[PDB]
Amino acid sequence: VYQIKVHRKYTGEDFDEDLRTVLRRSGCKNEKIAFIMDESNVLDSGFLERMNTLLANGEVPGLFEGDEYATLMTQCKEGAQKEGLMLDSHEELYKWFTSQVIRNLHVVFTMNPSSEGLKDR
Amino acid sequence: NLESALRFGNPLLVQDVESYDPVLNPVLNREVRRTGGRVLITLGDQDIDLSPSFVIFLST
Amino acid sequence: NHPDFPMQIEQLERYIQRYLVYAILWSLSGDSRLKMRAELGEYIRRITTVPLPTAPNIPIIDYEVSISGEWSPWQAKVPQIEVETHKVAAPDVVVPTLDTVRHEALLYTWLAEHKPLVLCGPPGSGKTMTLFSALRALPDMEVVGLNFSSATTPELLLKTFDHYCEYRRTPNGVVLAPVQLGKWLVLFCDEINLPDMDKYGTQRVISFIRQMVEHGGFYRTSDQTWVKLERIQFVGACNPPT
Ligand SMILES: Nc1ncnc2c1ncn2[C@@H]1O[C@H](COP(=O)(O)OP(=O)(O)O)[C@@H](O)[C@H]1O
Repeated sequence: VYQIKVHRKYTGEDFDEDLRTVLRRSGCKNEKIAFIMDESNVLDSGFLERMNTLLANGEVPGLFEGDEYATLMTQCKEGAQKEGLMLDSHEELYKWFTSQVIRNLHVVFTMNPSSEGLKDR
Repeated sequence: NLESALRFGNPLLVQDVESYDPVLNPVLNREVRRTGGRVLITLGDQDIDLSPSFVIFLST
Repeated sequence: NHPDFPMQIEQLERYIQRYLVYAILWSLSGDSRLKMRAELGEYIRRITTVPLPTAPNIPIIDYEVSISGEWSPWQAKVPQIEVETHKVAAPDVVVPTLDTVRHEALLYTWLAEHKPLVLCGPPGSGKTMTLFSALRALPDMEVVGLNFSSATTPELLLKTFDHYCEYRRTPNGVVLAPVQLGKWLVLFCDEINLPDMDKYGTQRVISFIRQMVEHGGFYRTSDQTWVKLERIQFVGACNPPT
């Protein structure tokens, strides 16, 4: 189980780093994770746009770039070597990471029964 | 000030909470952990020991 | 396909007249519910003089125009295939039906000319998967799926272009073409209306799309030169704006 510890200074990049961490913990580790979310933990619509991309694609390309992307490639390469799959190019390992996430990551959303908030969401 | 109240167990009063800071969520939920003879609560990325004499009062 | 017997004049007249009636039917009322399509069919039946099917209640929208210039029902073209037991409710499998076959024909017609089209309909309703089935049916056109969000920006299309295509210099000028030769790339947008508009009622993504589709290319921001699109066409889908 994983909850994001949200405070008043919990800006966008903090959640971005947290989502990078959970994506590393799910696909690169083949470790099934339950992602606990509440709307109280939400402070802006950017959170939900990024979750929308994640849910509809199984991954968000925005998180991983530059040195972070290379570290992801190293981690997914070592994970694939551990499981028994040999891949070299970036795209195949990225698709394998996406499959690992879509099979392991589980995102849950908790909301109070607000019909107006429901249609806004 | 919240750290000082949690350390010394001193009562604390808040005059304005309309701009809520969710740091109090573990405190309000009383998410305490009993490790050894210590009572700890996580605040953000740092862990704090609780004193039973501590009490908080939020006001509007 | 008939070198020995090319069509004669009367067959051509029959075929083109029936196809024209079918064309008004599927173009003027192509973006409305079934009752209003039937209303247009009844109105054109009252107004036209072209020969029409004698179906007591079946609208001519259910009937195609054969290559022999005859009204043949779409039901005959619908096969009865049996999927494997392990492939039930699979994402890939599509079971043909009246709507599926009619939309397949429309997609074939509108992709032969590479005119972009938008699949507007309620969530689900077999929009995305019918489009994918039509695309995979044609071998030459590959598929790329871009999920447009409320913050969609043209740099996503630029990223897709530099990922799947390449810029080359030609006597006419610099040209954007897919890295795969002799292939027509399809940029599917699952939610083309989802991107928000600016404070001035303009969505940058739709303007960029219309710019390239009507001008046959776009602008590369690095050196600010006209770029000619080759072997690139778009297909869209979206929920109703309401
Ligand atoms: N002709 C068909 N053959 C097989 N499945 C169909 C057909 N028409 C509709 N469906 C079902 O309806 C659903 C359509 O959802 P989908 O088209 O993916 O939604 P969207 O277009 O909003 O992405 C699919 O899950 C599919 O199983």
